Amino acid sequence: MENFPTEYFLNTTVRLLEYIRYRDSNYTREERIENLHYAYNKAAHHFAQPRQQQLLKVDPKRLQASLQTIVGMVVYSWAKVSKECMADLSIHYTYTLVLDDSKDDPYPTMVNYFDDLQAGREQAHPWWALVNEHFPNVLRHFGPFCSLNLIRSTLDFFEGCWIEQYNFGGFPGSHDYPQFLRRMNGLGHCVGASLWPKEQFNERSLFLEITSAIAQMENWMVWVNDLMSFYKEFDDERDQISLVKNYVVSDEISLHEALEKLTQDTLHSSKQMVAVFSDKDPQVMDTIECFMHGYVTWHLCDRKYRLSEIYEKVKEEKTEDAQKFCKFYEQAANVGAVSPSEWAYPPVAQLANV
Ligand SMILES: [Mg+2]
Repeated sequence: MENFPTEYFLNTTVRLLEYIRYRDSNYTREERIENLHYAYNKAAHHFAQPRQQQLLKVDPKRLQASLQTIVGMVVYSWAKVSKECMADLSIHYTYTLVLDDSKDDPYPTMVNYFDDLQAGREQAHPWWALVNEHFPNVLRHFGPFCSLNLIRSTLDFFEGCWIEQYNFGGFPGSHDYPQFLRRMNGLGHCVGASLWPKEQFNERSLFLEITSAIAQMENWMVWVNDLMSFYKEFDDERDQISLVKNYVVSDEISLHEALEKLTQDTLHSSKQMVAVFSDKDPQVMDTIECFMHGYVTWHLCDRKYRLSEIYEKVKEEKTEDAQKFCKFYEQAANVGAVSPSEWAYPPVAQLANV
């Protein structure tokens, strides 16, 4: 397919939004902006500190771009958590996003990882040094079980990045590779457990639902992301590996077949998500429904995924899908589309220079 599956894409997206029950929220734009700025402001000051500035080797521009995409992701999806929680999660997920930027071999700095860890010595790898120092600010919002999940997933993520450094799409015939890697760097368990602050949820009382939420949320979150990202990544000769591209290489199937597989998982995942949590604790179903919706809004509104382009193409096309799509889009935009100038300021560099 030298061309983007525009039709096919539009279809599944609508089906997906329908399945999850994509609709309006009592989360106003004035509320969204309130939070966006709160989160961004705390994070910005954090990354602007000299220590963070030294140890984190990231280009100023990308750091700004990353922080902004992450604050957005967090505020729009963790709708029911506190302002401080959105902020702290924003800092954590910004660190993770930034690590996918390093080309640097982890190996030499990981040689004494466990011995330093057990001894309480600052880690050799600067990233760990920063993240582990910051971690308590995130972990304070959760109980021990949810905390353990955040810790593991982040550790899993670190290995994932390491593996990704080899741009390996898996050996042909290695069917278990693709999902193995995707889970490794999807932060699924991190996301899943960070949805339940101990301030508004009892980890022990809701242990079974939380666990189930983590288990199911992990795959939904990553597959929805892989799907929504399929468009930007299509003509990106720079991005060589991805769940879909890897299915292709490892499963030895066509890109169509691979994209096919993703869609079946995504939709089935959606259907089962609702099936399971509808009749459960209302507060749980609420956090979950909001995350799914917010997560979708975010993808549709953040420039990174460039979905606006797909809009301004089928904008006046008159097929069923086409319209149901554009309708959903505009819905998002209403509370989603927000000029950065309304919340993301001043730039991190400016704060860093002061
Ligand atoms: Mg990729």
